[PDB]
Amino acid sequence: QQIDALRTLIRLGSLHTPMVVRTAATLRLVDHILAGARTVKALAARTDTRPEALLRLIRHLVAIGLLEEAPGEFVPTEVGELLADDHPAAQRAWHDLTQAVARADISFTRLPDAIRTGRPTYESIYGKPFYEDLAGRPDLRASFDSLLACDQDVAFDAPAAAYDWTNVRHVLDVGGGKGGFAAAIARRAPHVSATVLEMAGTVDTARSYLKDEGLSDRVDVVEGDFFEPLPRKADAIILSFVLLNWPDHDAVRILTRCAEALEPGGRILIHERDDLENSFNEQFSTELDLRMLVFLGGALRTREKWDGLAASAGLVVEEVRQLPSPTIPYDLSLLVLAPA
Amino acid sequence: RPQQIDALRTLIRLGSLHTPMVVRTAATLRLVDHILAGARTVKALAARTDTRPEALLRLIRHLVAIGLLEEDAPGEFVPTEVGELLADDHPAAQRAWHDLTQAVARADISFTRLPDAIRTGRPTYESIYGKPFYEDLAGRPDLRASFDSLLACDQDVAFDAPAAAYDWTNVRHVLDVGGGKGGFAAAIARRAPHVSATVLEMAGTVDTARSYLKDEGLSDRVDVVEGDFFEPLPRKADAIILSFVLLNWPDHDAVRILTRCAEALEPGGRILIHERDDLHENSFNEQFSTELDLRMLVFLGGALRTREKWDGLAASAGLVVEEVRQLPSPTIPYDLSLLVLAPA
Ligand SMILES: CC[C@@]1(O)C[C@H](O[C@H]2C[C@H](N(C)C)[C@H](O)[C@H](C)O2)c2c(cc3c(c2O)C(=O)c2c(O)cccc2C3=O)[C@H]1C(=O)OC
Ligand SMILES: CC[C@@]1(O)C[C@H](O[C@H]2C[C@H](N(C)C)[C@H](O)[C@H](C)O2)c2c(cc3c(c2O)C(=O)c2c(O)cccc2C3=O)[C@H]1C(=O)OC
Ligand SMILES: Nc1ncnc2c1ncn2[C@@H]1O[C@H](CSCC[C@H](N)C(=O)O)[C@@H](O)[C@H]1O
Ligand SMILES: Nc1ncnc2c1ncn2[C@@H]1O[C@H](CSCC[C@H](N)C(=O)O)[C@@H](O)[C@H]1O
Repeated sequence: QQIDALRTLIRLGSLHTPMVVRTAATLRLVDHILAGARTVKALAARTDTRPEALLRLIRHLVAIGLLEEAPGEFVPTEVGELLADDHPAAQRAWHDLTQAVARADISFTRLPDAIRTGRPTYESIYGKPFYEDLAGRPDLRASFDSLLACDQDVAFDAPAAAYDWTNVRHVLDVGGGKGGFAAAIARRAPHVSATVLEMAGTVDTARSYLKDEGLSDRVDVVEGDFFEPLPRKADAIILSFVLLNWPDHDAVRILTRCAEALEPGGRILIHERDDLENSFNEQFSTELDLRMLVFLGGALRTREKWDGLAASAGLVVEEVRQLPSPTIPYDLSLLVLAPA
Repeated sequence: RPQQIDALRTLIRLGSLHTPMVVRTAATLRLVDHILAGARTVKALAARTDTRPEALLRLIRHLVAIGLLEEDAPGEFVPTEVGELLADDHPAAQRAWHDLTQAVARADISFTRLPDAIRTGRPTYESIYGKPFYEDLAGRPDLRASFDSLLACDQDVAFDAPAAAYDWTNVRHVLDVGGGKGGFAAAIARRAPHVSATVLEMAGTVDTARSYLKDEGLSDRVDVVEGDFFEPLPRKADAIILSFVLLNWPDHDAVRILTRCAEALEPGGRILIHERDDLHENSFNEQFSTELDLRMLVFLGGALRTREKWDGLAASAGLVVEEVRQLPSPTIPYDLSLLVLAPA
């Protein structure tokens, strides 16, 4: 039993395996193989790497079962195929060290400082805090928006169906990304108009995305800062995966700006985790919660915490709806908040 | 569609950087030792590790999720069978090997730049810590000492089998080049009372070899010399040992080291290499092999070598591989080998 406990511990503690996975995604190793380069010299050329070092990386990729080896010819496994760039779960991009998230994940190398201080480590590594770093790096800004929106044609169908749009005229989507939630509601409730509030760079991609859905006459995009007064009032105000980016004091500020922008009868809709789930759900949550810590100083929140957050902003949680996810099996929640 | 959820889970697990950093953080904070020393509540534990209670609880939740800790009473956390291996006195020493303040786990941060190493073939350690590996240790006595203690963590038994894998009947003197704390020299000395030995090592390490050999009662049979194995060796020997030295070096340096050794061999002398006669395997052997080979890459620009590579290295130094013995390990289930080289 000790040999077994020992193998398990060494596996769990190993840094080399996820960096090998991320290296392979970054070099688009699987895409090139699927595009014919099954040999070492050809793969090394396409990835622009040394053939002997590439071979040493490939060896571990075989050991963990992402690839398998005719002699000197390698093919992806079923698991390996998920690193193809056109796979629906987009795992290649999520593991790509040149794109925003896997890049930010380096913050985990300073996890002890984060546990010691409760403060994010991203800045100590990259020179500026997360959104400020992206603000100065249009490549990262763009890749971040594409990752979060990787699923946007379907990801917002369930939450949009979980709210009654009958007496809503206007929706404001605060930090709404490329506008996917706004678009989903528009398709569902054609009498509804919307505004998306977003940061520089992102607003241009939102405008394009919405124009390409044919929604340009129904959803506006405004460039702004949701710590400042909101650009207009609305019957529903949406915060989809925004509040987990912020520590309690900032999250209360954001909620306060939303409450002040609400029309009479209006509601604020928080789309996130109502944090609790099973053994596979639990590791998504622990990973996302710790990401928020090291990237941003944010956190996932239980219902008891939402209740306190709501009250501090003069709000109350009116109801909570649990929602299935379509591309990755994870349970999400829509919280509906009303003035207290 | 169950097989697709299956594959997606596997990939996400294999790709995850947070899990090994959480394991390393637990080891560095000595979390499991404090728990075993009485601190089961978060408040108590946060105090002993000098961390913030709410953030520690978030770390602990992943530690429970991956099966390193369990909550037996509310707010009370205890280690599982797997978590117990992080107690500081467990024989495999995995706490220390995962401690981010100690040399190896600290060095493992070099993997965050693995793409550079695959592109260039060069180590990334220096780009991160400002100096190459052995120079960085030369300037940081704390890191030098923890490195030596990691490599020697089972030295009492780690060298018994290689020492018995060679006949000492006609050996008078042994030189152990880069011999660490002297453990190999000591195993041979216990096995063959007629043999005397010299350990050649770097600054800092020589003090702890000297103390270790003294404390084995071997002071009058094994001495220690501070020196550089790229320079002429301090004396001639019948057997010269390179134990986990050559894998730290690229071929051109490995050939220089072997050449210094060949020049210092008495007539009929042999060079003994203790390392891996590497081969592609199926068992869990393969993930130890790949981790070690890739560490040597990103830390040092070194590598594990197959028999064919060993043959080439030896010929370049005017040597030939005469025999290879497979060796059982006593602590970690990983087969090693002893290569015996002679003048070509
Ligand atoms: C892989 C699961 C999930 O996609 C859930 C979750 O992603 C879900 C919902 C997400 N959302 C836009 C609806 C999208 O549909 C995605 C494909 O699936 C999630 C993830 C990751 C992030 C985030 C996630 O929300 C973030 O929000 C996030 C952020 O807001 C700022 C910085 C970084 C991140 C994230 O890294 C993912 C996660 O939990 O990984 C452990
Ligand atoms: C965990 C297995 C092993 O202990 C084998 C291997 O450790 C073996 C042999 C080692 N040796 C002194 C005989 C000792 O008995 C240890 C407990 O078990 C090994 C390990 C690691 C290193 C090294 C290893 O040799 C190094 O040599 C090394 C180095 O020379 C310079 C920098 C770093 C390292 C290492 O990180 C380990 C390894 O392969 O991890 C994947
Ligand atoms: N001060 C600020 N003002 C406006 N938007 C901000 C902001 N700080 C961060 N954001 C935006 O908040 C978003 C969080 S992630 C976007 C989530 C999106 N609602 C979705 O569910 O897909 C990012 O797009 C980021 O650009
Ligand atoms: N130029 C040099 N001269 C002498 N020793 C060196 C050296 N460069 C590295 N070393 C030593 O080589 C060793 C590699 S690890 C030592 C392993 C030890 N022989 C064992 O089997 O446990 C380190 O102790 C390091 O101090």
